[PDB]
Amino acid sequence: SVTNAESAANTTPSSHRLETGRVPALQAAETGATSNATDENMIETRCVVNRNGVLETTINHFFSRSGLVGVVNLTDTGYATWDIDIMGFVQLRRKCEMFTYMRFNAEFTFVTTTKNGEARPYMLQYMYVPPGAPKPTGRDAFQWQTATNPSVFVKLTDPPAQVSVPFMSPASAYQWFYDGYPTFGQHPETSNTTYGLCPNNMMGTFAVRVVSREASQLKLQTRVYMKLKHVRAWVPRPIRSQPYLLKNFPNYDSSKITNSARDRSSIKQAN
Amino acid sequence: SVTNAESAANTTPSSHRLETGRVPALQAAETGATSNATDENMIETRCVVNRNGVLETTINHFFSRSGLVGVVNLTDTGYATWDIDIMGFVQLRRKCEMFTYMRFNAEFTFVTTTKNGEARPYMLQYMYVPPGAPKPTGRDAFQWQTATNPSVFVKLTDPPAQVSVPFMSPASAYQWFYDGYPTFGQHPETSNTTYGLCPNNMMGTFAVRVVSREASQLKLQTRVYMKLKHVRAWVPRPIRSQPYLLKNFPNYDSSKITNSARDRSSIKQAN
Amino acid sequence: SDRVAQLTVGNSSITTQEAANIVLAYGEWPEYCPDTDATAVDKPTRPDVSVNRFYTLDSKMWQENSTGWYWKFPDVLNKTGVFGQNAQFHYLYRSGFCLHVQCNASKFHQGALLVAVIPEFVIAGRGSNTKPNEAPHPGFTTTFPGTTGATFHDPYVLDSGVPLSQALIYPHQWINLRTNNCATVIVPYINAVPFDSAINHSNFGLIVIPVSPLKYSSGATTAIPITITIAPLNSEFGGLRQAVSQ
Amino acid sequence: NINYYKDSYAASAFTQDPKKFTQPVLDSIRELSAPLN
Amino acid sequence: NINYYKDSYAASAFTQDPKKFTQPVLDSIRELSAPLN
Amino acid sequence: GIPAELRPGTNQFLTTDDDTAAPILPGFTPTPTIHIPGEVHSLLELCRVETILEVNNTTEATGLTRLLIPVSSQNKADELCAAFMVDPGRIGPWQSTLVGQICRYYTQWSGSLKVTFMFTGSFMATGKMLVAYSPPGSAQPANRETAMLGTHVIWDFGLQSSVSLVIPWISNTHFRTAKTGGNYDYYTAGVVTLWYQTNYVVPPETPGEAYIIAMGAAQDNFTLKICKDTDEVTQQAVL
Amino acid sequence: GIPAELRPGTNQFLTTDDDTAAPILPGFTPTPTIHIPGEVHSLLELCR
Ligand SMILES: CCCCCCCCCCCCC/C=C/[C@H](O)[C@H](N)CO
Ligand SMILES: CCCCCCCCCCCCC/C=C/[C@H](O)[C@H](N)CO
Repeated sequence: SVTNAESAANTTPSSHRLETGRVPALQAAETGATSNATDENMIETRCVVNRNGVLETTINHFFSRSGLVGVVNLTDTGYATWDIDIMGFVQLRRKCEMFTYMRFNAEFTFVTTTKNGEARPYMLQYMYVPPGAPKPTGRDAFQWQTATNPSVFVKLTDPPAQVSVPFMSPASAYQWFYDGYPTFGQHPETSNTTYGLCPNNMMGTFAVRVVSREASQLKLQTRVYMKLKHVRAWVPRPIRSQPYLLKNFPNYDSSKITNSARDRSSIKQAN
Repeated sequence: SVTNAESAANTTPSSHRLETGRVPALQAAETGATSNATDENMIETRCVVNRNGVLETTINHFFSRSGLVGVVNLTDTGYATWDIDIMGFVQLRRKCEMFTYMRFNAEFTFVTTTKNGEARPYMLQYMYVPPGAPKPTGRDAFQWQTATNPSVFVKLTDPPAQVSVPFMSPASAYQWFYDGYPTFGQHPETSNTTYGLCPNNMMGTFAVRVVSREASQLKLQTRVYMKLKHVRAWVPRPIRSQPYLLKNFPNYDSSKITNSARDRSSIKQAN
Repeated sequence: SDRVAQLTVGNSSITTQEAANIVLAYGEWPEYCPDTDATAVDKPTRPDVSVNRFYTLDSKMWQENSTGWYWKFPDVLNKTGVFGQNAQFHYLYRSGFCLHVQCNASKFHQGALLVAVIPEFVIAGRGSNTKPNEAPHPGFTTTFPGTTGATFHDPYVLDSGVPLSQALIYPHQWINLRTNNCATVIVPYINAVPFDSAINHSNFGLIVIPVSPLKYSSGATTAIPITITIAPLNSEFGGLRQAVSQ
Repeated sequence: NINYYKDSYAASAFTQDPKKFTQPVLDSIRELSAPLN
Repeated sequence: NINYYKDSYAASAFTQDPKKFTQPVLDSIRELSAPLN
Repeated sequence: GIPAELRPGTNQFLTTDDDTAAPILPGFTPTPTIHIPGEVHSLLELCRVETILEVNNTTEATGLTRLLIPVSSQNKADELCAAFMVDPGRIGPWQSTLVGQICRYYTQWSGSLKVTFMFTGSFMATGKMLVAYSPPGSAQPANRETAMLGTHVIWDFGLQSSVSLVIPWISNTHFRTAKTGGNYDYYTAGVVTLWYQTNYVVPPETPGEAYIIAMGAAQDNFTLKICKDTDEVTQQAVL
Repeated sequence: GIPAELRPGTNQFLTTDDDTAAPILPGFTPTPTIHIPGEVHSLLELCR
């Protein structure tokens, strides 16, 4: 059944049991079910009214923090593109890969800095290119006319830009693990370069340029932070314990497998 | 009849037909009417409640995006004029020429940049000159006193200027295609330079200067973006498939006519 | 009860025994101008009999290597009868039309004709010239053909840079020589102004275009005539002054 | 939809009728019936 | 919870059910009773 | 005054933003509107109009004869006549139409399609045809018994000869991106083929070759979303 | 307009802040949700 909760659970007073047939201690872990032995049936306990707040452990409060999704280099080609995938950095990727399916909105923030670090009063255009839209081929091409694409003009001396992005998938949810092939036909035995590529997660390209007709002489890094909101999760799975190697693939190392618990002297010494 | 719609159409269950006289498949395209054969009379189908939103395909949502209408060069004469016509660029002109008549408001935006690209803290005056009003003849003439013309003072370090323009035509709608002559009399056979010029679309001049008494030494480009709003359309027509050659005329090339479908190997090979 | 038809207007009639349905352009019937949309002060005239009847233009030849024909309809009836006289003497004009196109053939011929109207059908000038003060523009007899019509040069782009495949968005019919021998299209007054002059401005234009060429076997009649009979339904004229031709 | 100006064109902004483009014919044709007799 | 936009995804943002992860068994097992007979 | 803070998004000019602007002409009232026939309210009204498909877009083809599918008498039975892909946002016969040029302004389309075949030929020439739509999977079928396993319609040449094959919505996902090729072969819609049921019979003194006009349109299930740009227009300098 | 003053905290991008942002796609409606078994609501369901 579904139960609500404003705080954690309370405890009721308990006494000593002296009788046969009533065994709350013997469980069965072979049945695939968690043990349910509570405190009131194990040890003599007192009554407490536990008013500790459990509100900040939900999915919304756990995921609604701006992490880091992507750094885009513009060491000025005149423009810089960036395929939108949130698996570049291993800080938010782990939290996202704690679950199998997620459906959420996004809130991008763009923090742009210079070579050493600075804010020169120039102009920057960020443009979103959906899958199929023409990607700009130059710093003054016509793809920057953005008659239908969402674009953002901001200065380096402005506060960091911020937009809100809806759920833009053709499926009903984003899946971080896809057990299958996007295409058909005969698949090779040597190198499956398309195994585990969900086409419902490719969202497009993010381009950035400096609005000019000449060529401004500066190199700059633009950082894209995402804050998830209105998030829903499905099918939780374990958290990764091995170091990451690739972006779109869960590759690990065959040799040199890191243990998930550090070594001690012996099993009979808890120190 | 007029029908409302919150989403797309639904489908009802269908069974097999075995009878004569009821033929929903044979149409008559000679009658100038579109076929009306639906799915429920063609193949056995199931029932679905289609809740896909059709809201973002209307005229208002299709035209209310800021495109590009005109770039004005001020490579400082001291001032720069620009005849107001939205047929300069082939991105918004195509969407506007999808229809015969359109009645709408405008929302101009002025984005001004420097030679390479910059924002020097100077002052700029944009002035609208209606048909008949005196056009400025210098950078310090009296036409810039704007006792009755709408003018805008903005700095280069300010956000881009924005105004809202009403329906300023003497007719009831803007027509993008005009089959006739504005004047009377004998018309020539050699060169009709006035064929297809609707006088109800000439709206005036847009002038721009730098507010000064000396001569500031900078060259600058000002871009005029238009966002249509409160738009109504009449008499839809096909979309142009040939490249554009002129602004006020639908000229194309006699030789080298581009086909509207790329070539393949044969008609019997769909690949 | 669907293929035989008769249309009587004024003192003229048109009978047909095989035909398609009667099309009505944009679902609107041509009627007189109301007192809300009107702006001119002087009272218009309404002959309603002498000007609302069937005027027949000359016949165009239907051969194997044809390209098409186009007319400007408020300009074809400027020399014919009381309608032409009223359109010359008066200054403002408003009416709807009804266009019938007859092209009959036997049961051994084959072909296809696309007959459609285009409101504000602008003729383009063929030639690659991007300079505005030198580009080639069409002549007066190309823009306003008159009661003798004008043939196309590139029916693939409608002589306007617009593909004729998408010309089915307009009010249109098909003359298929095995289904019907004629086509009919009733058109209201489509314009952004209530009254307009019928001399230097043509509202729309018909276009008959051979999509599937005319083919037959040896022995059959070769030259297939094409006739168009039109009717200015609900005519209104205004601003009577001296007569001008063009 | 709040407006801060005297003029209504400075403000901020489901009807369909395909039967005038798809079937603009005088005599209405049915679905299951043949178009021409 | 005030929103200034037409779209609801641009706005600003206690259910628990552990019995589908802890004890997802068909035959319900009691607390004081032994799990298997 | 009131205390306030400025947030990210300040001093930006968003293109597709919905915001008011200060007027220029005070106390203005425009010209009164009149009634003009043929007012459109959405773009789905233009997508349900038939429009000639360019199925004969191959080489060695003239200007207009690209719009016709040739049909003639055969000698071997079961022969194939024509074939084309269904994707409207893909280069081919669905590019000369009107639903293909409107669904190229939008990224994701949905709904069922409709293809109307009209027979331009002699009145004494008869015959039959089998139009078969095949969902994704293998390539174009090689036989007619392979094509009959899909979704087909048998259409004979008679007094009407204006058949209309519906193309139902058979997809896994709700929508399909209007970008195909390579890694986007996951959004293909199938193949529409045209075979010969019996033959194109014809009496003497009658031409032995006629044409089919194929037209394409959408249905009431049609839906479009995510406005993008088209790739038919190109411009180097201002006109 | 209205008189106003700006306070400390202006022009800062707080990471864990709860604030609205301007949308990019106007009039958007996402794909309809379906029922997927095993929806989690808090992290205390995984700890037991
Ligand atoms: C330039 C201003 C607007 C910027 C628009 C960018 C937003 C479009 C992308 C939406 C991002 C959705 C969240 C991530 C999607 C998928 O899960 C990732 N590909 C994960 O691999
Ligand atoms: C300087 C600040 C105010 C600027 C005022 C400029 C607005 C006046 C022009 C109105 C533009 C109406 C939209 C376009 C009109 C016609 O359709 C074009 N000439 C198309 O050829």
